[PDB]
Amino acid sequence: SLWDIEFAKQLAAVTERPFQNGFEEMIQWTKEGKLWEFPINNEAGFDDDGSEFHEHIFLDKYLQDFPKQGPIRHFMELVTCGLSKNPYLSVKQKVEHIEWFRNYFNEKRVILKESGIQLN
Amino acid sequence: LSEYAVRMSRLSARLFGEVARPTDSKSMKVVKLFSEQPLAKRKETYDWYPNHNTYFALMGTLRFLGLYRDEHQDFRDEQLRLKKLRGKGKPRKGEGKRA
Amino acid sequence: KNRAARVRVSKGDKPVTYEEAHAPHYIAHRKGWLSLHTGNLDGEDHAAERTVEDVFLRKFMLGTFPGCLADQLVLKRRANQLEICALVLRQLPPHKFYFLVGYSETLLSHFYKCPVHLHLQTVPSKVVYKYI
Amino acid sequence: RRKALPPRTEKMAVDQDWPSVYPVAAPFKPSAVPLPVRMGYPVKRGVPMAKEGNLELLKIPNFLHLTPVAIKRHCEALKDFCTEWPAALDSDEKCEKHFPIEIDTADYVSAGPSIRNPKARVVTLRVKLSSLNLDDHAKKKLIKLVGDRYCKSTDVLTIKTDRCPLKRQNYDYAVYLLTVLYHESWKTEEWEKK
Amino acid sequence: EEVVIPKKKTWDKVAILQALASTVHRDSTAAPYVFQDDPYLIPTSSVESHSFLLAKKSGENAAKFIINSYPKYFQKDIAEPHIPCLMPEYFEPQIEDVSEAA
Amino acid sequence: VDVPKDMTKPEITISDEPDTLYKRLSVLVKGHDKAVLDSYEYFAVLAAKELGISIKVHEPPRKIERFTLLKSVHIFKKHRVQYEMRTLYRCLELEHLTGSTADVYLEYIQRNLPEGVAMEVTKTKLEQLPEHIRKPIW
Amino acid sequence: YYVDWKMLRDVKRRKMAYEYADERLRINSLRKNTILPKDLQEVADEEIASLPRDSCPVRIRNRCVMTSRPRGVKRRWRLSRIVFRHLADHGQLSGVQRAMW
RNA sequence: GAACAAUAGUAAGCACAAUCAUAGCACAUAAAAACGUUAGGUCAAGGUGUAGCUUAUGGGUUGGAAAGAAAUGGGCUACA
Ligand SMILES: [Mg+2]
Ligand SMILES: [Mg+2]
Ligand SMILES: [Mg+2]
Ligand SMILES: [Mg+2]
Ligand SMILES: [Mg+2]
Ligand SMILES: [Mg+2]
Ligand SMILES: [Mg+2]
Ligand SMILES: [Mg+2]
Ligand SMILES: [Mg+2]
Ligand SMILES: [Mg+2]
Ligand SMILES: [Mg+2]
Ligand SMILES: [Mg+2]
Repeated sequence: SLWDIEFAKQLAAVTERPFQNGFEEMIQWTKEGKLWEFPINNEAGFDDDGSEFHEHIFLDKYLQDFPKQGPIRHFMELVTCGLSKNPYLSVKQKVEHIEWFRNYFNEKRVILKESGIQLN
Repeated sequence: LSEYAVRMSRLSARLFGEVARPTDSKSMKVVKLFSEQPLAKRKETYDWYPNHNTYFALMGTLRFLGLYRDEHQDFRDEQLRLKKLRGKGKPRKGEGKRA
Repeated sequence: KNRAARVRVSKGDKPVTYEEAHAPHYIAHRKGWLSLHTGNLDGEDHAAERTVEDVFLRKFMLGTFPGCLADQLVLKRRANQLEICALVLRQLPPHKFYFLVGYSETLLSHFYKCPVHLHLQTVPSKVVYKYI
Repeated sequence: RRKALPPRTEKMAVDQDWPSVYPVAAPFKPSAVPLPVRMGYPVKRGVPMAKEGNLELLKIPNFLHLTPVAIKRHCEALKDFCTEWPAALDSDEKCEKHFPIEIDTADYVSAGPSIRNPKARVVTLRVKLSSLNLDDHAKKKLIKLVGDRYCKSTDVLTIKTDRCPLKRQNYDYAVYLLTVLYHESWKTEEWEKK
Repeated sequence: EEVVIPKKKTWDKVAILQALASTVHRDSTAAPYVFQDDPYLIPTSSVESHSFLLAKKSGENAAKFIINSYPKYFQKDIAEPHIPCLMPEYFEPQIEDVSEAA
Repeated sequence: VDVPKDMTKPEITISDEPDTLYKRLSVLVKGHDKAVLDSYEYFAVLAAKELGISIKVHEPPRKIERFTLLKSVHIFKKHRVQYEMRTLYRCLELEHLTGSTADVYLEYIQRNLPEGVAMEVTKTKLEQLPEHIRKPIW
Repeated sequence: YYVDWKMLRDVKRRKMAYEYADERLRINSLRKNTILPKDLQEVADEEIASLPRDSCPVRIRNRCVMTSRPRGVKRRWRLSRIVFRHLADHGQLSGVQRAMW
């Protein structure tokens, strides 16, 4: 409602005053978000979409749409191990890589059949 | 080297998340390809040169608005004015060679 | 002959500041650094960003306060807030000085996405250290 | 019209409290500092320059807001936030038997707009194997499972996890690694008998 | 039976800063914090005190005017926490053709 | 004489959660000059003694990084200019810390940290045992 | 403007490399392995050759920020050996001082 | 422009020296070394006064920038 904001700005005008101390300056800037949250933590403001270690380390659940005994598993276990040890990529970002691999392998069907090894 | 030690190492790699089956060093490169960020995605690489256009445009706009005073550009303008008054200015595009 | 950051001696009538009168080999011996930050430590990073920000601040402030600046600025970087200390000749009225400082405190903050403090010390004239 | 106002020095009281004028970090304005301090290399026939217009005094960080009186006054108010350390763990000998797990966590602070530091994700786990319920076979299997991560001179197992992006995720992964290493050391498979 | 675990105390992010501020009271011979501490900039009368603050606020508003009029010169963000208070504000509506959304 | 009254208005609550326990807290402050580090160490120990922390202080060895550049602009390699970067370290050791005590100490420590120095904080978090290792059988 | 046309080209090369970073990584993952059959590796080589020239990270040149000098630059400061000296001799860089030992 | 048992010399200042750094002194090293000479090197670190280009001496893409008849400077390997 516009009237709620109209009544809130009147309150804000009365509460707002010129700063008398640097302590008040720092308090106001911290409440606004300019000042760092002390004690400083290098992970403040970043939550990685609320994921945990099992969304990063364990990626074998995304390898179901691949041949289990073929060389595709041997190739993809290395990329999953790399993504698990990669801290610079997110869980959703790794999903893009594995889905791109799924799409590419399922698109290039003639070559995998001509290679002599059965693949799905 | 024994089968017991091989099984122990294979299980240790599985529990630590390393590569389970034996693989060659040349094929191990794909592991490092994903374990670390690529060079083109590094912040020290893709953010090497600051956007000089932003700085130049902001400074010129401030100078025209009347907040920043650029001595170098003022000197350039004074020299250009003096050269044009002397008689050697900037030729118009399309007539320098033909006309 | 070394010529870096070295003002040549005239006949004995030019005024020089304390920073100008000391050669660059006297840095950390007789005079300190004009800027302080953690980027130039051993195990730290992000030094080029701090250097380019510092040089942009120098060039911006030189045009912001033309002719009234006494000496080089002091750029202190302390916990995400950047303090800029300057010595200015009392040539401009305080009405214009407050306008300029209020303009800068917001422009630099919004340009560098960090809080800034600006402090000015008014001097009647440039302080002379050696022969004048 | 030019005006020259005298500084606060003529108005500063001798017994007036200092932290009131310097509550936080300040750029050391000479007008509010009643102490005549000369800084700089003196001339052969001269003296070091006074505090007025001295860039040397402005370059250095001033500790006028951290005088001992101000520190005591601040800590008197901060005494209300802290909790009392239990006396039951005065010596590390009891701390080892009560809390055998040690978690080393790194924190860094640097001046600048950015906060992310790649070394913040590192979490180290230290567990003394003399405080666990491992049997002989379980201990012998676990030593070979961990390999070089466990030393014999000190008998402390160390876990160095850096795979997770977040520090909390790394801590949870270290706890999971400790759990699985303890659990799988008791399982005897068919290839152990050979 | 012997291990004693104390309880934790949870406080606001600025509660400790307010506790720090409570220790220091107002100074007698000191000008208000908003004005510059340099004597040449210290106001002398009430009209001068009002005028200096008005001039500073006018400069702040002029800077904000440039920031709003040229958003593209401040779109690049360097601070990791991504503070929105310092981002330029847009006066143009997003949708013009749709009457309901306009 | 004009002292304001009732200036202390804190908001402190005691949560039912057990407080975090810390074994050893190492603070390594690195800087360029030694006077700043000495003053900072004096301030830190004076603050810690009032709170009763029994702080231990020692100075790790410094590290000097030197490099060499050309002295002239176009062609002069026989003459060089060598630049030096000194890094001095001060180590403060705290023992027998609690979650709130460490927080309140780091509040008064970091807020007054000098601009020319940086700080690395290492915490030895104390835990008894995880829930799945108390007395499990597979 | 920028410092030089060479710098204006280099920033475009860096932008293109950033844009094509993931695709090149995915393609190279198919070339730097021996598990996959060699039939698809040639197709992957053709695909990576079909990519734009300025997409590979080998074309980037670490020039100076201020003067765009192709050589004599320091990676830590991204500045040439001359601009670095000019800034350091004025005391504008913290912790930097003449080496005397 | 000088006679120390003194005969027109006082002299700010820049140099030299001292100090600083190689974490204790001393030594050594490092650093520093003015005013000027070589119209010494650098319009190609960067900007520049003057004189010249503007459907080009400007801006982009691809492909090539060999080779040694021969002489010489500085280094590595040795000729045990
Ligand atoms: Mg150019
Ligand atoms: Mg003389
Ligand atoms: Mg000595
Ligand atoms: Mg000597
Ligand atoms: Mg020498
Ligand atoms: Mg000497
Ligand atoms: Mg010549
Ligand atoms: Mg020549
Ligand atoms: Mg040129
Ligand atoms: Mg030429
Ligand atoms: Mg030859
Ligand atoms: Mg040679």
